[PDB]
Amino acid sequence: MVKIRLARFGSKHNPHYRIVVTDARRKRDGKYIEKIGYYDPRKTTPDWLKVDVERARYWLSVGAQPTDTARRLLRQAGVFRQE
Amino acid sequence: MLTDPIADMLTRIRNATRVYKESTDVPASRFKEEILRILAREGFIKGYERVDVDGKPYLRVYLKYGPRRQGPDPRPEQVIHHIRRISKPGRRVYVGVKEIPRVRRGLGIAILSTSKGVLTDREARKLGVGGELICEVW
Amino acid sequence: PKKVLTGVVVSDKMQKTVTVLVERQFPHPLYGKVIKRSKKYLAHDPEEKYKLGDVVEIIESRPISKRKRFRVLRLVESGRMDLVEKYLIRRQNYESLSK
Amino acid sequence: DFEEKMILIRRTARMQAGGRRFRFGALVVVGDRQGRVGLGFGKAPEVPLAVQKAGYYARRNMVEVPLQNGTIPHEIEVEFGASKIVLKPAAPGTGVIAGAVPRAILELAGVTDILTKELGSRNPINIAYATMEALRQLRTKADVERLRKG
Amino acid sequence: GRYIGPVCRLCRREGVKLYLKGERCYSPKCAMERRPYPPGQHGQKRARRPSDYAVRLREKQKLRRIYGISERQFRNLFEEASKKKGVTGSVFLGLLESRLDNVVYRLGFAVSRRQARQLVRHGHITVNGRRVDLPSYRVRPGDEIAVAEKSRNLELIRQNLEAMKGRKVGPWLSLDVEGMKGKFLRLPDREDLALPVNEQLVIEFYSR
Amino acid sequence: PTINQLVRKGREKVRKKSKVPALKGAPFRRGVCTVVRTVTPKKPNSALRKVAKVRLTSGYEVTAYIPGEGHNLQEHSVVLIRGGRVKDLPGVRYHIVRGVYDAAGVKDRKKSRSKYGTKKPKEAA
RNA sequence: AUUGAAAUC
RNA sequence: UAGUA
RNA sequence: GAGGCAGCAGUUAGGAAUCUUCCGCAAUGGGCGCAAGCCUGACGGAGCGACGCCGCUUGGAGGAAGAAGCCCUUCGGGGUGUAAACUCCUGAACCCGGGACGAAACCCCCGACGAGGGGACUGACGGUACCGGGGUAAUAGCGCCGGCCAACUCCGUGCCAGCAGCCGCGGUAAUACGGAGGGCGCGAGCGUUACCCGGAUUCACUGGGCGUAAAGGGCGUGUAGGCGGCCUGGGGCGUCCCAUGUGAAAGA
Repeated sequence: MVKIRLARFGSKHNPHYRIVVTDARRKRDGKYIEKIGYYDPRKTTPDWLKVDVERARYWLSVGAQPTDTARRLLRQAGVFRQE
Repeated sequence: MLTDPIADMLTRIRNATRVYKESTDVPASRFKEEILRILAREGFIKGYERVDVDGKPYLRVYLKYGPRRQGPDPRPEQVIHHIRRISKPGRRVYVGVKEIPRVRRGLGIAILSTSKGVLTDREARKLGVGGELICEVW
Repeated sequence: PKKVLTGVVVSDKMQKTVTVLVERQFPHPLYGKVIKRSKKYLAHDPEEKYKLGDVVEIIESRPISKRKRFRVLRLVESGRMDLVEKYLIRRQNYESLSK
Repeated sequence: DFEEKMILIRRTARMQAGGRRFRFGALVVVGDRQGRVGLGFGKAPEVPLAVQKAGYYARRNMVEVPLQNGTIPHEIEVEFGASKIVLKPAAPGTGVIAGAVPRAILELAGVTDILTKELGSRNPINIAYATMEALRQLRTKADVERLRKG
Repeated sequence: GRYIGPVCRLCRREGVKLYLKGERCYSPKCAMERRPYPPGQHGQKRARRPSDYAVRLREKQKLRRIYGISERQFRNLFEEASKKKGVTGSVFLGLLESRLDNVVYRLGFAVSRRQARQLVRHGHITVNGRRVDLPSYRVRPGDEIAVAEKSRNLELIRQNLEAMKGRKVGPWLSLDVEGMKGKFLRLPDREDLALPVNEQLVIEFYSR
Repeated sequence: PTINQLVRKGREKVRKKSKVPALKGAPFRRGVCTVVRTVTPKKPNSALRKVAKVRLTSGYEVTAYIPGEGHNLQEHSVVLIRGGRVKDLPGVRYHIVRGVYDAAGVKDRKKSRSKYGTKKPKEAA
């Protein structure tokens, strides 16, 4: 089971995540299959969220449960918003 | 027998010029001819021409110097100051077009043999092809 | 692509198998000179169809033995028992080489 | 005008019965910082005159330095006995990067951007001459052009 | 930190008048008016032919000791230059000139870099309104270097602006005197400064 | 050598070796004295130069020099070795660190103080 | 003591 | 015989 | 019979030498669960150690033809030195007030358990960061000064005591030892020792050599191996060119 999820970059008290797909069994900040966005929980840039939303839809299509909070973000950039 | 006909040629030339001979022979090969025309075209030799000496083909190379110079030692400046074989039969040398060297901020030249034929470095850069880095002159 | 090599058969003194000598050449990594180098391969011959001296193509293949990993594709030219001769000499060279 | 930096002084020595006898040696450059330098070697009983002599001899010995913008035309290497020197052209911002000896020649010649290497026997005198003979051997697009024309 | 201790003492030693006290190292004694020779017992003694090293060294000590700066800090900027596009020598000077603690000086809000520093450390200064307290802050073009409207009423700020009331300033610096603010127009060019120092030697000191 | 030669033979990394078997790299080693003597130096020098034999935790036993103007070292002293030769005492290739273990710092020592292991006096304070 | 010593009284 | 030009 | 920290801590031993038996699942991530949740020394944090990098502090402006003290001195003088003392100014530390982002999901309701919309809970770090008010002149050391290499005088000492990276200093005038004054260089560091690259074109591919400096085999024969004259044609293995795929992330 492959997962859309968050990997942690940045520094101490400087969290910066990378929206990644990866086999569930890999380490959090381990190797990943593809980067498909990023996310700054502190919203310090005017651009603190981004998602290749075609790709997001691809990985879902081949089946890849997102972390509950990684799907929250995918929602925010309308990965699931249709019509 | 002779191990490097080309290297021998560059030398014959090198040797003749330092005693300021007006001319040298070098036994003849078409590949030798092709190098000669570069020297010729690029202004290092007055020119070559074919002759048959003692019954066999040579190329008579006509050398080219400077004006009689001023003070003690009036020997002319050489036009060919430095002719040097690069790709010897011992260690063959090949640049691709990216690695073709520019001899002496351009004031030099590097005869260089390609599938488009025997070329100067700028000629070959322009034609976009590398090959056997034959020698260099200046 | 299954790597396809071509060498010389230098032994068929095995059942359904030929030793093939593949020679390779290249710019020496540090010293420039083009050096030659070579490797014998054990190649699979189900019809004992090839013999001493045939120059043969040779293909990367499904394992047949511990060390049989290639099958004999086509034959390029018969004869060439000169190349065979050269391998055989290097061998008995080693004889006059011990203590 | 002519600037003059002294590179080396040394105290040599001969032998006469009962005691040593000294002399002195003077390595001095002179330059206008506009493509004209000279080098001289002065020898004399006392330093001052050795220096002063060096000066005299240096002006008597000057050179063409084709100065394609603070650097030199192309890359010469020159061997003087066991001393080699390599000169390499550099873009501005670099500097005269060399040893005390090649530097103070190159500088007083009106060079500002140059790359060098003392190779082999680094004896200053021999190094010094080499460097001059390197300068003295520099050519330019013009001269080469004149040469090969005919 | 910084330097600490005797300043218009290096006024001397370098042999060229340094302004490190501002007002006095400027007025009939930076001691260069009295004893323009190096300090200590062997001061007014005969110099010797200084070495090609000694020479490059002092020139660096000269340039650095001007701007009041750490060797470790100085040297980072230098290397930080060089690899950066263009003529190393100047650019370095540029970057040195772009230090707040110095702009503040250059822009008249203080009489010395030393005093100018303290104003930065005590937040008396702002860049684009936000209060800055780093003497190292690299001022880029367009930035406005304000006085803290909170600090305006200091006897030191008043008195030191009333002096620049008439005074003209840097061909790369603007200055509104009454609203106590100035501008960083552009990096200076070597010629813009009359720095009593040969930057080419400073390049050489860090080459050997 | 010809290129073929270099191709057959290559070159060879000279890699000359340690001046200090204080073993395992080891920037320092601990040791116990065995013998504290005095040694006549050599070449063109003369003086009664102090030096100890040391039994090493590296399994070794080496003579090490005792710097400083006077010392507190006798037979079973236990000490730290730092390396650095003497030169005038042939065969002495290590120094003793003063101010570590039973080797005291040097008394009344005001100048090069961190070497010789002598703490800052408060006499001018 | 001699020459700074070693030797030597 | 030692250091010492 | 029981056991197996090279999980986190910690103990002990070896060693020149390496941390807290800490807080929290709040975040990210993993397991199980329809869910609520339960588990997680992965983790997220605090602790210790100048071990490293970066920022910052020990003040700022005035202030004598120049206090004293100490150091020289040819006995007039020179130096430490605007340094201090002293006058103004700012106000690291410290006190009070306020006070985070990091956390919106899973979940509930509406809609259809979808899309979309609405609501609720939750912070270890932490009363820390940051903001506002008050406010004290408030830490400096270490190495070096014969040449290389930047910085010199005076005592003490007399091949002694000692120094020394190499060259070398010391035998009664020592810029080299020990000390003081001064000076140079760095600065919360400065030195030392160990190790790696450098310089070293001193294993030389780029880039070295062998008459006397180290270096031609005592001489041949010829094995493998290296190397190969002039002309033409075929093949395209070396070589060269174009396109394309690969060259994960981090790093530069």
